[PDB]
Amino acid sequence: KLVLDLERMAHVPQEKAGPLQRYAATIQSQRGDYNGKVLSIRQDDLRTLAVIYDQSPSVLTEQLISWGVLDADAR
Ligand SMILES: Nc1nc2c(ncn2[C@@H]2O[C@@H]3COP(=O)(O)O[C@H]4[C@@H](O)[C@H](n5cnc6c(=O)[nH]c(N)nc65)O[C@@H]4COP(=O)(O)O[C@H]3[C@H]2O)c(=O)[nH]1
Ligand SMILES: Nc1nc2c(ncn2[C@@H]2O[C@@H]3COP(=O)(O)O[C@H]4[C@@H](O)[C@H](n5cnc6c(=O)[nH]c(N)nc65)O[C@@H]4COP(=O)(O)O[C@H]3[C@H]2O)c(=O)[nH]1
Repeated sequence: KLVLDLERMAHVPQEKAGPLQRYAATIQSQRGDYNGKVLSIRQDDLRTLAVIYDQSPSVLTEQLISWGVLDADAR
Protein backbone atom coordinates (compact mmCIF):
# COMPACT_ATOMS: atom_id res chain seq x y z
CA LYS A 1 0.00 0.00 0.00
CA LEU A 2 1.27 3.42 -1.12
CA VAL A 3 -0.35 5.96 1.19
CA LEU A 4 0.47 9.67 0.98
CA ASP A 5 0.31 11.82 4.09
CA LEU A 6 -1.11 15.08 2.70
CA GLU A 7 -0.12 17.21 5.73
CA ARG A 8 3.54 16.23 5.26
CA MET A 9 3.15 16.81 1.55
CA ALA A 10 2.79 20.53 2.32
CA HIS A 11 6.38 20.44 3.71
CA VAL A 12 8.16 18.85 0.77
CA PRO A 13 10.94 21.27 -0.28
CA GLN A 14 9.26 23.89 -2.51
CA GLU A 15 11.50 23.01 -5.52
CA LYS A 16 9.99 19.50 -5.59
CA ALA A 17 6.52 20.17 -4.26
CA GLY A 18 4.42 21.21 -7.28
CA PRO A 19 3.92 18.10 -9.45
CA LEU A 20 3.31 15.73 -6.54
CA GLN A 21 0.87 18.13 -4.97
CA ARG A 22 -1.14 18.50 -8.20
CA TYR A 23 -1.07 14.81 -8.86
CA ALA A 24 -2.47 14.14 -5.34
CA ALA A 25 -4.99 16.98 -5.63
CA THR A 26 -6.29 15.57 -8.91
CA ILE A 27 -6.69 12.02 -7.65
CA GLN A 28 -8.36 13.23 -4.49
CA SER A 29 -10.70 15.41 -6.49
CA GLN A 30 -11.55 12.70 -9.05
CA ARG A 31 -12.51 10.38 -6.20
CA GLY A 32 -14.57 13.07 -4.51
CA ASP A 33 -12.52 12.68 -1.28
CA TYR A 34 -12.21 16.45 -0.75
CA ASN A 35 -11.82 16.20 3.04
CA GLY A 36 -9.25 13.39 3.15
CA LYS A 37 -5.99 13.71 5.13
CA VAL A 38 -4.28 10.72 3.49
CA LEU A 39 -4.46 9.34 -0.04
CA SER A 40 -3.72 5.83 -1.33
CA ILE A 41 -2.36 5.84 -4.92
CA ARG A 42 -1.82 3.24 -7.66
CA GLN A 43 1.49 1.48 -8.11
CA ASP A 44 1.34 2.84 -11.70
CA ASP A 45 1.16 6.32 -10.15
CA LEU A 46 4.44 5.87 -8.32
CA ARG A 47 6.08 4.81 -11.60
CA THR A 48 4.55 7.88 -13.30
CA LEU A 49 5.82 10.11 -10.49
CA ALA A 50 9.33 8.64 -10.97
CA VAL A 51 9.17 9.80 -14.61
CA ILE A 52 7.90 13.27 -13.68
CA TYR A 53 10.67 13.64 -11.05
CA ASP A 54 13.33 11.99 -13.25
CA GLN A 55 14.32 9.61 -10.44
CA SER A 56 14.83 5.94 -10.08
CA PRO A 57 11.68 4.62 -8.43
CA SER A 58 13.81 3.35 -5.51
CA VAL A 59 15.25 6.82 -5.04
CA LEU A 60 11.90 8.60 -5.27
CA THR A 61 10.33 6.12 -2.87
CA GLU A 62 13.10 6.70 -0.39
CA GLN A 63 12.77 10.48 -0.83
CA LEU A 64 9.05 10.43 -0.17
CA ILE A 65 9.59 8.25 2.92
CA SER A 66 12.29 10.68 4.21
CA TRP A 67 9.90 13.63 3.81
CA GLY A 68 7.32 11.62 5.77
CA VAL A 69 4.94 11.59 2.82
CA LEU A 70 5.11 7.81 2.27
CA ASP A 71 5.17 5.27 5.07
CA ALA A 72 8.01 2.73 5.45
CA ASP A 73 5.50 0.03 4.42
CA ALA A 74 5.49 1.53 0.93
CA ARG A 75 8.74 -0.36 0.40
N1 LIG B 1 -11.09 0.39 -4.30
C1 LIG B 1 -10.67 0.64 -5.68
N2 LIG B 1 -11.57 1.16 -6.55
C2 LIG B 1 -11.15 1.37 -7.81
C3 LIG B 1 -9.79 1.07 -8.25
N3 LIG B 1 -9.76 1.41 -9.53
C4 LIG B 1 -10.84 1.89 -9.92
N4 LIG B 1 -11.75 1.89 -8.94
C5 LIG B 1 -13.18 2.34 -8.93
O1 LIG B 1 -13.57 2.36 -10.28
C6 LIG B 1 -13.75 3.69 -10.58
C7 LIG B 1 -13.52 4.07 -12.01
O2 LIG B 1 -12.16 3.89 -12.16
P1 LIG B 1 -11.52 4.72 -13.35
O3 LIG B 1 -12.17 4.52 -14.67
O4 LIG B 1 -10.08 4.34 -13.39
O5 LIG B 1 -11.69 6.25 -13.14
C8 LIG B 1 -10.92 6.80 -12.07
C9 LIG B 1 -9.56 7.29 -12.44
O6 LIG B 1 -9.51 7.75 -13.72
C10 LIG B 1 -9.30 8.43 -11.48
N5 LIG B 1 -8.68 8.03 -10.23
C11 LIG B 1 -9.18 7.82 -9.05
N6 LIG B 1 -8.29 7.50 -8.25
C12 LIG B 1 -7.08 7.36 -8.78
C13 LIG B 1 -5.77 7.03 -8.42
O7 LIG B 1 -5.42 6.67 -7.21
N7 LIG B 1 -4.80 7.09 -9.34
C14 LIG B 1 -5.06 7.40 -10.64
N8 LIG B 1 -3.98 7.42 -11.60
N9 LIG B 1 -6.29 7.74 -11.08
C15 LIG B 1 -7.29 7.71 -10.15
O8 LIG B 1 -10.50 9.06 -11.20
C16 LIG B 1 -11.48 8.08 -11.58
C17 LIG B 1 -12.71 8.15 -10.74
O9 LIG B 1 -12.30 7.49 -9.57
P2 LIG B 1 -13.48 6.96 -8.65
O10 LIG B 1 -14.55 8.03 -8.47
O11 LIG B 1 -12.87 6.50 -7.36
O12 LIG B 1 -14.11 5.69 -9.30
C18 LIG B 1 -13.33 4.54 -9.46
C19 LIG B 1 -13.47 3.64 -8.37
O13 LIG B 1 -14.82 3.55 -7.83
C20 LIG B 1 -8.95 0.51 -7.31
O14 LIG B 1 -7.67 0.16 -7.59
N10 LIG B 1 -9.39 0.28 -6.05
N1 LIG C 1 -7.74 -3.28 -13.14
C1 LIG C 1 -8.31 -3.07 -11.86
N2 LIG C 1 -7.48 -3.34 -10.84
C2 LIG C 1 -7.94 -3.15 -9.60
C3 LIG C 1 -9.27 -2.67 -9.34
N3 LIG C 1 -9.33 -2.62 -8.02
C4 LIG C 1 -8.26 -2.99 -7.46
N4 LIG C 1 -7.33 -3.33 -8.31
C5 LIG C 1 -5.97 -3.80 -8.08
O1 LIG C 1 -5.87 -4.22 -6.77
C6 LIG C 1 -4.89 -3.34 -6.07
C7 LIG C 1 -5.41 -3.05 -4.68
O2 LIG C 1 -6.65 -2.39 -4.67
P1 LIG C 1 -7.02 -1.63 -3.39
O3 LIG C 1 -6.70 -2.45 -2.16
O4 LIG C 1 -8.36 -1.03 -3.49
O5 LIG C 1 -5.95 -0.44 -3.20
C8 LIG C 1 -6.04 0.65 -4.11
C9 LIG C 1 -6.86 1.69 -3.59
O6 LIG C 1 -7.01 1.95 -2.20
C10 LIG C 1 -6.58 2.92 -4.26
N5 LIG C 1 -7.07 3.21 -5.65
C11 LIG C 1 -6.47 3.09 -6.84
N6 LIG C 1 -7.18 3.49 -7.76
C12 LIG C 1 -8.35 3.95 -7.30
C13 LIG C 1 -9.51 4.52 -7.81
O7 LIG C 1 -9.70 4.72 -9.11
N7 LIG C 1 -10.51 4.86 -6.95
C14 LIG C 1 -10.39 4.69 -5.60
N8 LIG C 1 -11.52 5.09 -4.75
N9 LIG C 1 -9.33 4.13 -5.03
C15 LIG C 1 -8.32 3.80 -5.85
O8 LIG C 1 -5.20 2.80 -4.46
C16 LIG C 1 -4.77 1.51 -4.06
C17 LIG C 1 -3.66 1.00 -4.93
O9 LIG C 1 -4.04 0.86 -6.24
P2 LIG C 1 -3.24 -0.08 -7.14
O10 LIG C 1 -1.74 0.11 -6.99
O11 LIG C 1 -3.66 0.07 -8.56
O12 LIG C 1 -3.49 -1.61 -6.70
C18 LIG C 1 -4.74 -2.15 -6.95
C19 LIG C 1 -4.92 -2.73 -8.31
O13 LIG C 1 -3.82 -3.39 -8.79
C20 LIG C 1 -10.08 -2.42 -10.48
O14 LIG C 1 -11.32 -1.98 -10.41
N10 LIG C 1 -9.56 -2.62 -11.72
